[PDB]
Amino acid sequence: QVQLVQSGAEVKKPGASVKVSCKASHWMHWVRQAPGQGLEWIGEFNPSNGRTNYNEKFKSKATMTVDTSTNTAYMELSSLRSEDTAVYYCASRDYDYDGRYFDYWGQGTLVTVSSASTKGPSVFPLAPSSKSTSGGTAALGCLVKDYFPEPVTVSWNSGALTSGVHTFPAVLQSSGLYSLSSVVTVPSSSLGTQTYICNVNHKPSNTKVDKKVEPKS
Amino acid sequence: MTQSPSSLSASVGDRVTITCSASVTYMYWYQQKPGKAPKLLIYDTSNLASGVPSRFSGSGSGTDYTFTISSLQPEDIATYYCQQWSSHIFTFGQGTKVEIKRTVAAPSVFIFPPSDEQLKSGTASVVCLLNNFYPREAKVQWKVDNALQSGNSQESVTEQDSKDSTYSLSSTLTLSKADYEKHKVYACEVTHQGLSSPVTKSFNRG
Repeated sequence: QVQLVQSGAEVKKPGASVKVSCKASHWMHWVRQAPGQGLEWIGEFNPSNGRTNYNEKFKSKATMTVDTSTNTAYMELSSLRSEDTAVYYCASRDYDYDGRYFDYWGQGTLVTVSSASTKGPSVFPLAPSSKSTSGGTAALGCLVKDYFPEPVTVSWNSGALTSGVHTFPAVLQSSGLYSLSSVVTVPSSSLGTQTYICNVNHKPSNTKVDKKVEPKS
Repeated sequence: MTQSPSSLSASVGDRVTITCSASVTYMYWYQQKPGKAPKLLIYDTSNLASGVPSRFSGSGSGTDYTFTISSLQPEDIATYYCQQWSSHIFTFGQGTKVEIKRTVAAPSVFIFPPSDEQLKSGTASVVCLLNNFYPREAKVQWKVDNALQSGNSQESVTEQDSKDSTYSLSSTLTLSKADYEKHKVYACEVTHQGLSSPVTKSFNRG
């Protein structure tokens, strides 16, 4: 039961530095998934002693460090540019009881490189009505608007309501702020009794919004 | 390096094959389901990772490598990546999106009026939702007092859901309060293969 946990989303100015951490709750890897570029290998490190081997592209700008006594790995990227906007992952491999290899990855950290200002989300209810019912099932949700940067993460109620939830890919508004929607489909009869709340977490602005979604006629 | 195809559609139970061309020592294959982190399925070319079903396989030599799913299941909906290794040196393919082919399913079309809270803040968003359709292709048109709109509108679609092999789509139309109040009828009109005619979902007021 090994699990990798990463620090939160960051926005930095071009030419600035960012540090992503990776805690463990075989050599380990830093990988990124960037706009256009796809998956990109950054480098590897020995978790036991901190020896490093970088991808050439990254040797100048990236530095990988390990704190073996906390089991925390770090990756710092300097001289940030727009191409560095990406989800950064730490990952490792091991083998199971009978010798099969497997891997495990952190949840990823989105780093946005931008000079634009940070904007916390506007959260509005998509109210369930006769116009959002399809028989037996009603749809409801929340519209998240006017935020920057990504990501906003949406969970419902206590955060253990996940079945029937669709959280749509982020879009660009006319203003170039970001918008998304999360929509949950529920048994019609439950609207009576259950209270539905969208929890919208925007780590870049240190903002969470809890919005109740009431039915409308 | 190139990975092909870049997208493929197949029925449940179909055998499915992805290739990844070219001085490589080993090929690795990763699965990335919607939105999770990638997951290693095949390593050193041909070896299944811990807990990977027997329906997955990998093979290759020199420059040409293959990844096979011998009986495609809905849980296999994902983007798959090859990754070559030499030389202290790791590079990834471009990705192959894998979709299930199913029967045509018409969208349920829903509409959401602007919230009171938004209206009080000087803006008005209408949301149109198309739920659980296949295939992905649809036409969505916004109409205000019968006038086709462009662009105060956005749209996005889920990746294919593994539980019924369908997509969903959300579309937002956004006006000022002032503009919203000057007009009466708000409608999204939807065309899709599984619909018998265009469905208009609408509401009045403002």
